[PDB]
Amino acid sequence: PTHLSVDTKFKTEGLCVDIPGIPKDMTYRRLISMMGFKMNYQVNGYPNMFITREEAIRHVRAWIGFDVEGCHGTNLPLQLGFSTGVNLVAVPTPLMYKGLPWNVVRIKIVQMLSDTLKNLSDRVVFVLWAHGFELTSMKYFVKIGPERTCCLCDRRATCFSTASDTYACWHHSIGFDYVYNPFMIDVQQWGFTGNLQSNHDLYCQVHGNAHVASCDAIMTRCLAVHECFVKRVDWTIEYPIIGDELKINAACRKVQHMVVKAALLADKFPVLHDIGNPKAIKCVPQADVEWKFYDAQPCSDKAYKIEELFYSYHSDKFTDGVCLFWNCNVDRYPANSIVCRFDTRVLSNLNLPGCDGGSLYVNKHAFHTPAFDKSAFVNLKQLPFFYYSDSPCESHGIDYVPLKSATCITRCNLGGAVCRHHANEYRLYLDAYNMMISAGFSLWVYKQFDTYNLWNTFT
Ligand SMILES: CN1CCN(C(=O)c2ccc(F)c(F)c2)CC1
Ligand SMILES: [Zn+2]
Ligand SMILES: [Zn+2]
Ligand SMILES: [Zn+2]
Repeated sequence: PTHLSVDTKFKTEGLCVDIPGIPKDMTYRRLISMMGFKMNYQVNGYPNMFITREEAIRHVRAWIGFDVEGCHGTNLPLQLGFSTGVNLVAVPTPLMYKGLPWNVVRIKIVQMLSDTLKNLSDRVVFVLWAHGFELTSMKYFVKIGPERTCCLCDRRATCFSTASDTYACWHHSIGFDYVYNPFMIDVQQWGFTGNLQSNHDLYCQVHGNAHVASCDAIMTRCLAVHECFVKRVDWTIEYPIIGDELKINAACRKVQHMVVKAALLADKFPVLHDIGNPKAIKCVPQADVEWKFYDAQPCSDKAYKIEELFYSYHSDKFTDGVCLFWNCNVDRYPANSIVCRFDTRVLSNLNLPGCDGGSLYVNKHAFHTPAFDKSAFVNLKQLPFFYYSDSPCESHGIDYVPLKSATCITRCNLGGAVCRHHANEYRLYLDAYNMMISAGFSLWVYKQFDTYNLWNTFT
């Protein structure tokens, strides 16, 4: 049990308005044949165009919702909608493109998928709420065969060109006209009562139905994300390295140590309530503070209500000392907090669009995060950048330009001249900090926080 068997049954009830008279009894093997594709008993890495829910989850980065709406098909033009917001009109002769023949529509489809996916995945997964026209339109822009490699590199082939008889990955497909060996999954096979809008609208109020094909495509991928990452959570699945994952995670650990250590030095709280990951470890092991842990897994649906995380009868007096919410998404943080909250609006290769304003952050594991809400931070302020160090000024062991900065909180800067060691360390920390902020993380602190209070930790 690795791939989806072609002899698995496919419910055809969702297809019978576009395809009247369709057999109730149907397998993937028969459906693929009906779509105009011949699989030829091929044992070459592509056993089925359709995939299991588990395989779709492992390839979430490849997901592109796809819907085809009859404009008037063979006699009628088709509207092709994608979860990128694109709408193309194909003639058989929110981006709305006028009616053009399939030979130019297919070139645009290869361009769009390659630009959307080259930095995310090695394939495309067409996410459907299948009614008929999308499955029968695939023959016009999809070619299938054995698994192949790119003509310009070692990556797997995702495109094909009839002009040159060659294959390409998403990075080298300029001028290619066919999508090669795409994958697909029909959300209607998952057991749903009612149409797409009624099921989507149960969990999401951000995507509307402007009665256009790309709207349905967006709603379909959104519903597929809710089922696989919001109401079902599997944090065991590992995902490939596609960007700055390692630098981002390292920066987050450095920033956490720095910020918490400085808060403990400046305000000397007697107790720290660490609320979040049940696997968390003391980020400042040398601090005198009474460190107390509270377990709460990452919320994927709605942000935690502070009343449920805290109240209902632990020091119990969460008002005493400071609360650390490191990636613990709550509706309204208490005033005595140190907070790291992922901004779901961030544009990046790690952050995929999610359900109800939320986003799916994929860095080693998939974490659907609830919508970023500025009101959660009303009792706090934005934590300003600063670098603090009590380590000795000693070079040991990269050229130099004298560093001058009001945010380099060290003994050497206090004594009017930053040493080479704290200047290298300051610049490295500033880079780690910028990496974290650019990845989408936002830092928030109690209003009494003042880096001026750190200078006296040097006597
Ligand atoms: C005389 N000491 C005792 C109390 N003290 C700490 O508790 C402390 C140590 C290291 C840290 F990183 C930190 F955040 C806090 C610093 C001053
Ligand atoms: Zn290539
Ligand atoms: Zn939605
Ligand atoms: Zn120094």
